[PDB]
Amino acid sequence: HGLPFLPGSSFTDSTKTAFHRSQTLNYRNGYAVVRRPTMGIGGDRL
Amino acid sequence: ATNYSANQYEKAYLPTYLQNWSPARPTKEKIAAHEGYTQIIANDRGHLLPSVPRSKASPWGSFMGTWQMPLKIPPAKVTLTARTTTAADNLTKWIHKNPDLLNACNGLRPEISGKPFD
Amino acid sequence: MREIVHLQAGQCGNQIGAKFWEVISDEHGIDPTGTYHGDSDLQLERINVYYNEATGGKYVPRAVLVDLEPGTMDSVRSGPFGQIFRPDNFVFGQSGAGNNWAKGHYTEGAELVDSVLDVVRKEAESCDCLQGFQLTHSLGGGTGSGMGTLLISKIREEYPDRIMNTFSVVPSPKVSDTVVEPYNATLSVHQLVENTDETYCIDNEALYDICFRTLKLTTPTYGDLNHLVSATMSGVTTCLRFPGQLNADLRKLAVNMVPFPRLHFFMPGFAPLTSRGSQQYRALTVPELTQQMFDAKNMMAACDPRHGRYLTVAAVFRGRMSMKEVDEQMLNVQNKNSSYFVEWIPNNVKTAVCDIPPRGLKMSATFIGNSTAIQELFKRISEQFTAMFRRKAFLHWYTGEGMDEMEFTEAESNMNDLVSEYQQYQDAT
Amino acid sequence: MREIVHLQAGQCGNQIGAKFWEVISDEHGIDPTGTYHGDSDLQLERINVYYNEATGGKYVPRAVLVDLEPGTMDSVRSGPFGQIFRPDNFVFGQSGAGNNWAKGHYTEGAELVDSVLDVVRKEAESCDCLQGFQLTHSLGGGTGSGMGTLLISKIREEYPDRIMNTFSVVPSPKVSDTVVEPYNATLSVHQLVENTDETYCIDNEALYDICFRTLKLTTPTYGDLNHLVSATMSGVTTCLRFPGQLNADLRKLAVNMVPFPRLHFFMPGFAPLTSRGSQQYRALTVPELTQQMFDAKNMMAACDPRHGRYLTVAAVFRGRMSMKEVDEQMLNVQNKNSSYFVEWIPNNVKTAVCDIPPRGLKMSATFIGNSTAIQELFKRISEQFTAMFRRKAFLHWYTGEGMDEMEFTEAESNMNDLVSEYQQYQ
Amino acid sequence: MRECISIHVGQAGVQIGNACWELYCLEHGIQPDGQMPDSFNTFFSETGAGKHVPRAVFVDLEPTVIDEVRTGTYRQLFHPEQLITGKEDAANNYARGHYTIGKEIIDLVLDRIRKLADQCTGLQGFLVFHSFGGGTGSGFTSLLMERLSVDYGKKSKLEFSIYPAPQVSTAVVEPYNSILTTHTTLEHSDCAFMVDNEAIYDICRRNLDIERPTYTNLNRLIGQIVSSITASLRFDGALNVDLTEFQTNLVPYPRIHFPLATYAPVISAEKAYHEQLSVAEITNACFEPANQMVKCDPRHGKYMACCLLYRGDVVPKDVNAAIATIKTKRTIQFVDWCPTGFKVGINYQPPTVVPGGDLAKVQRAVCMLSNTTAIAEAWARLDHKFDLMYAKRAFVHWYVGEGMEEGEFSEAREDMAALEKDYEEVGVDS
Amino acid sequence: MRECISIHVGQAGVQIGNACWELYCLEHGIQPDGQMPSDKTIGGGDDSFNTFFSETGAGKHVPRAVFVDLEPTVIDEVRTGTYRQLFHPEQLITGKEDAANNYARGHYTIGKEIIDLVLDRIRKLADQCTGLQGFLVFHSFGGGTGSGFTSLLMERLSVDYGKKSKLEFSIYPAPQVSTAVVEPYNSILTTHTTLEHSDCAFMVDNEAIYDICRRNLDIERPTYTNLNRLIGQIVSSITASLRFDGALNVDLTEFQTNLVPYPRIHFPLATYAPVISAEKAYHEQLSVAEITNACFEPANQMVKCDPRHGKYMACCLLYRGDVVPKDVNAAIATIKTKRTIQFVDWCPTGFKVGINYQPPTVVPGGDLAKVQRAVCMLSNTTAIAEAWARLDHKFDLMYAKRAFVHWYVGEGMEEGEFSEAREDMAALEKDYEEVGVDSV
Amino acid sequence: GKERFHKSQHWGFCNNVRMLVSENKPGVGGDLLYG
Repeated sequence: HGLPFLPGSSFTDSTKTAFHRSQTLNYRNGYAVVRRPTMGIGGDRL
Repeated sequence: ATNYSANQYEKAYLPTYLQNWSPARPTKEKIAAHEGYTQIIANDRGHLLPSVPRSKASPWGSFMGTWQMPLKIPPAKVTLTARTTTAADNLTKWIHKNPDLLNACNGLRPEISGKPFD
Repeated sequence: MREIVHLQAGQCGNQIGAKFWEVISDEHGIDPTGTYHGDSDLQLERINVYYNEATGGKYVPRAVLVDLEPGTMDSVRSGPFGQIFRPDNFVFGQSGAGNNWAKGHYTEGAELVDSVLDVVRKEAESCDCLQGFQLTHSLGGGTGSGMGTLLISKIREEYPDRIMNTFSVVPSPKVSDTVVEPYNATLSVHQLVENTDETYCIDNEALYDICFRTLKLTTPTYGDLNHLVSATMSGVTTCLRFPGQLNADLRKLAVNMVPFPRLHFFMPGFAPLTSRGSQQYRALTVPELTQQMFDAKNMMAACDPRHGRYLTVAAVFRGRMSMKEVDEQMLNVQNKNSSYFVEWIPNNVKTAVCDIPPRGLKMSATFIGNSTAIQELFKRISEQFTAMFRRKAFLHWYTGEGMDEMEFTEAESNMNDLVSEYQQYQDAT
Repeated sequence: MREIVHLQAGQCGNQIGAKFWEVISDEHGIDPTGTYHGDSDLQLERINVYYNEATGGKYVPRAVLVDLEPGTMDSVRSGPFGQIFRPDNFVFGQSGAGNNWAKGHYTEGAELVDSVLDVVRKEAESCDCLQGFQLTHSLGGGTGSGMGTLLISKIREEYPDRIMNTFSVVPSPKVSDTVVEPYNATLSVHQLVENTDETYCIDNEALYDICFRTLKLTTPTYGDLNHLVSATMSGVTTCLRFPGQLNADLRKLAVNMVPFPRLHFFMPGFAPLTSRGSQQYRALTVPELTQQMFDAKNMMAACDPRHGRYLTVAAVFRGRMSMKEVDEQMLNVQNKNSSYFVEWIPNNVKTAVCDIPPRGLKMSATFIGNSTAIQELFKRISEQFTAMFRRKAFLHWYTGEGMDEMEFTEAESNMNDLVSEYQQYQ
Repeated sequence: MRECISIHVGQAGVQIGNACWELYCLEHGIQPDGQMPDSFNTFFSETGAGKHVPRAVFVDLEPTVIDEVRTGTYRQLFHPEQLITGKEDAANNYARGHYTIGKEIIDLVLDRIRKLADQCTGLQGFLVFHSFGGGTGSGFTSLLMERLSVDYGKKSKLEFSIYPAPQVSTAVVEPYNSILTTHTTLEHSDCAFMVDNEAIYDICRRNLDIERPTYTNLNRLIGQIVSSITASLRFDGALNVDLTEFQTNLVPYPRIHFPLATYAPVISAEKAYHEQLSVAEITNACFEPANQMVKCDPRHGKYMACCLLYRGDVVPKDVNAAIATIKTKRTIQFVDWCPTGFKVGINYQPPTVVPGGDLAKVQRAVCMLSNTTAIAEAWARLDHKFDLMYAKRAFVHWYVGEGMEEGEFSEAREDMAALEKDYEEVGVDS
Repeated sequence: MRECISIHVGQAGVQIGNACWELYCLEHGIQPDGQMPSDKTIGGGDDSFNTFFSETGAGKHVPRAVFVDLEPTVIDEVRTGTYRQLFHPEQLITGKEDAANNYARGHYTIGKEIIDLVLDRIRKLADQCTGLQGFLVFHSFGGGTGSGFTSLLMERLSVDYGKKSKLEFSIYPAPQVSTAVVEPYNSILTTHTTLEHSDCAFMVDNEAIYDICRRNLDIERPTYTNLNRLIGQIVSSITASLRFDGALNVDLTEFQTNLVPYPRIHFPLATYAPVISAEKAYHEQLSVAEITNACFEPANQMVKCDPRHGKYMACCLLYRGDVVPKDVNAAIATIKTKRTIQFVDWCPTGFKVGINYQPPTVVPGGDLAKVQRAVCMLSNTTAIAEAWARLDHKFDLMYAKRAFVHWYVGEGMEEGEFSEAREDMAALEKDYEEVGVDSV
Repeated sequence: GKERFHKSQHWGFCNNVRMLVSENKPGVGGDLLYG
């Protein structure tokens, strides 16, 4: 909280083991269906 | 039957878009118009009339089985570029001498694109 | 004072009618038993356009339900709003139609048309100044097409000055729900072209495509496709029911729409339809109704208007809006897109503005287009009809009830001449 | 009023174009959700250049994220700023390109060009006065270079007098991240010659030569190399968004750069980057932004201007500095070192002063320079095309889509002309 | 209202009507003593004593098949005159079953149908279950359909039949019967769905893992096709289909009324675990020749019409999308003169599992009734085996000597020799 | 999306398939009975498995594989093993009598008997994929059904499926050791008839993988279980840009366009660098440039031919773990400066890089170390022109006296196909020669 | 109903006239508003 999004002000979490993508884009019966992401990369709670 | 075209909505009914990863039946993009009264080409109980020109093809549809399929089936893709003329000629003759494979219902729809090096 | 009588035929007409009457009852605050439970006083002023008053403050609809067997009206009665329909307005027979236009028109439907005419004459001689009749039906079955066109002919021989208005579920191009559709479709189009004042064309592939790419329903049902049809059904008759700044009834829409008497088949669309969770990405203003009424992937008709030329266009608006914005956009689209608009008509769009938006929305709009790119429907039906008819494909079923052989001939010549009439007014200078 | 509609293509475009919306959003005070939480009124006064309005007081970018297989946009959606994009803007196919140009240009891209040009046509006509587009893409790939040239080709025929920029990532001189690079990059510079208004060249070793030599990053990811691309995508477009003692939009830098219309390949830079322990050692004045715009080792293009002649020069400044001191140094570097400046233009340098610095910084500075030392980027791709092409190397992967052999001949020869078109002025 | 009168003729008619009626009692609430512990009116009719009695007539010429019904579990359900028996059977003979023995019993079945037609208000039509191979299923049944036409008129006369199998058969003299009954019902019948016992043997062996099945494993599968034809007269649906809807959409010509039958999601309860059974998976498997119910292959002929009867938890777009994939394949090829092709019907009540049954408990189902030109081999192979024995006058003395002139062998072979040309020319182009 | 249909054929293909599919179950969350441990999220949490695993309604994942054989004794411990509940039973096709090291029995007589049964099963798995990248083929040239029926699998794939991408892994026969006697007749006749029908073809041979398990790992006496474990760590690294998050993505289409320049030349060779033992990773730092150099090392190669004898036509590097995109560059630039590697004249670009974030997986009770970075490589070399010369050597040897030719002539096959499929290969020996000449 | 869907015959003929012959009959198994 309170740091600007400049290169160098961003910390990488080295403890993260899960990198899977949630399927927000799918096809159902030939139509493209967009689902809102409930979960981030690795299952992180958005 | 004939496939047709939902004019706005042909993209959901594209054959690869319905999970059918093989060769498929093409569709009619443009519908031709006609007017008047249509002649009854066939008499009662489904006989074709005598003087109506019947097609040369078989009545039962040409499905090529396994023991009916030709030995040494030609490839589906054959681009002739970066080839010698005699080798490309042998490939085209291989494609040519099997007219029964290329004409079936479940037949091989090949590709001959390009010109070999002379 | 401007009553509208409803006629539902076939199982398609019965299910569409049940959903439509549920929509109107929601709009006017009539509960599933018949008593008014509304909020405003505008809901109760012109309720007589649809609802007859009984003793004790009950409002019974002005609808006639017709079928050739009661297997659908069991299902209509067992629904939520099955208790509001009068028991005597149900007409049924003992034997079905069997997807046969001849049994719908001559053999079975002739013994039932007298009872239906008795009921509709009793409802029509109770209106103070009746405006006309609606028929909702399907061009694939036997009760809907055959008996429905028999009713249309016998209504328009007796009440020949009122308005006749049909919502027709014409056949779909990809998948046909009956092998023997195009016989019935040809033999019904040949009757509609003489005996209706307006006919809106509805296709189920178009309804599926709207409920998948725009409303984004994962599993739509017929109970949603009927909601789309009913929501554009009760938007062309709002100015008879609610106030506004520029009213327009069905006569005024017909007058400003059809320039020649044989050319009265229309393509509908409905503006503020928007997705489930994409409500926070879209504003709700008049340009955002215009760019979605006129979008060619919004028509309920499966014919592209970019193949042809808009003869006329109508837009019916609901809500409190600005006349400068409304007229500005209906001029602006015409000037920006000028190969899909004919030139011998200099302005093509008729605009009406009503006051009360639908219960839940801020604005709404409905579009009714008359184009010379609706002839692809008739050319495709003509080609499938000649393909089966030249070989006597299913012809014994039709011939065995006294049908002639010249009737298919005269129907296909009539539809082909109508096709040539459209193409003449497309190619006119 | 002067709107810019953004485009991004491929796995290079969707990695450049994801950080660029994380550097503009914090520049204007926009949360991960999308709402405005700013501490001034200049952060909201001219925000319509990039951000569409949504409902409820919420702002959405005009990004058209394009790809040929959506794997590399699932990672973009799961980041810290993945919910700000409208999900209808995502364009994606089923099977990709395989780093093949023709499959991206003729075969698979052409089945996906009509769905893209619905999206841009829905946004280019929802602007009050559109100024021009952008494109972030890489020439080495298959869908960056492949259909990303079909996009510029099929929108120059629909909006033919607006602005079309490209931030290219043209290939590299030492290590090549695709074998079939010289077929793609020769066939795509040939498209960009007659189809762009501007185009900036970016090599990825020149980005490596900053973060090791200058920024002193021991482990620089492509996060900190996309962050250098997006810190000069905003310098060129600042005077639009923020007030100035002297202004310069995109057109004015285009007017004052190109003397002839075939010569529109530039080389960027960015001045006030500094090392780790040397921030407390730094002097903070104006002539130490002129040292690092113009220092011949920190261009983003891996082409030293010591071999060449500066045809024109740009300079964009961010801060509240003095108009005597800005103009003094442009007199200074032109009149010490005057063997690197052409002779038939007597003042090559265009200047511009925005007022609102990047957050945490007291000043900043951006550069664009048009050189005859950039034709050597086009010589090197030629001999690695025509070595590879005279023995017919990979050509069956390309001609097997139906191409011609003489189409390779002109894209060689059109690029041979611009090599000798630039080479008059040296 | 919307009633149906089943008629079961022969041992292959009675033993199918023990597995059809076990389902209908159980699909509604009816116990096997008639008591329910109002959709049953299409098949049941309430007495004033609370006791539901079915609308059916069982006919046989031999007492050893119906006396199992009169002693078994369902002995209180059936009215004692709804089960008719003779004393001597027809003994694989067309002549005995048509002229000498069948005539002493034809005038008593039409007494029973006349009472069961006087209680139905709106009667849809009759249903016939018989076997071509037997003596009473082929001789007496061709005497019912002649006398039904003049007495009832234009009422619908559907029929189900056990067509002879290509290799296996019970009897020797089965090709004399299978020709002599096709000739004499060809003008008197509306639609004839056909299964044969050999192709259902190859489904219970392959789809279910029942090696060595029995007729009771076959009578239960046929009862799940009859249940899905009349499924829209009883349970609420979204697209109804009557019994009148089938003749008009599958009989393009009055001499061509032989469709086939397919019921798609027949699986075992160890494979319903493993696979999803969506609408497209079961639509695609109706058109598959491994799952047909006659050993004739539709790929070697042209389709003429189709009729899809969906049932369960189905949605209109998954019906519309799955059909349009069938219309794109090059292996489903249609005839020149049929450009529309299909009929659809959607019901809501999912299929009912029988205790002791074989199929799994499933949630969607499709029954397809398709008319094909590929049946032309089925008459041309049977025409060989009539011709092969009759060319040197074999078994004929068992037919001449009982009330039958000898000239009915030459005319019933002349007449069906027009039917082979009749199938041939309707698939020929223009 | 991104689905891949694995086709395993032969006893070699089945026993490699048992190695790979144990790796894929552990790599995602799948148990040996199909289920995950319960997903404990809202709805479907992770859908990464869709390239290899489908999903039913109930929460059971069934692989997209077909296991083919002609002897019943190999699949009957797949059917009654630990993983007997994972596989849908109809995916595992057995014959009744095997091909018996005959190409001719496996091509014309027994292979044609069984071809149409398994091309009905690959339709059903290819109509479940919304986007199919391409098949995979796992065979060995030596056996009957690994050479004969496998070569006819590719031919009827080309008719039905067109230009769909049909990769294949293979076990090329070893130079010194050999299982069988009749392997040159098999191996020549199948490289002749898959030549215009196959898209790409990676090769390893078992003798080279013997040289790594004994030497680099500290496992004396490696059984085929230890060789099949390493093959699964190459197939996983080819397909981990399809399932896990990457910095640079590579599909299964970018290998044919980047290692196959010419139509007759589709033969790249696999290599996998940090295959190391748990006593000797306590001492070694495994950087990004420390494992790049060890794909070019002739000891750590995975075929028994030295790349130094030939010219590198292209490369394809697959980096997997905790790497930097800058130290990938910092090692490739070094490799080009050595004169002990030699790129072919007409390839001045060379390379194809791929960077993936998910580190390689530890199998419980396996061989390798828990390593944090790794490199896979598929490189195409002119140094394979010495491999057919040791196969023209052992075909013309037993063919000039016509040994074993009666076992193929009476087995449904004419005899002129012998004296043309070695003449067909005779052009390929000079065809590898002219791309070995510099453009003077 | 939601498991059973029986349709009870409400309309019909008696004394050769059209009538609502039920007048005390269920819906789809459950009662109407007449209970």
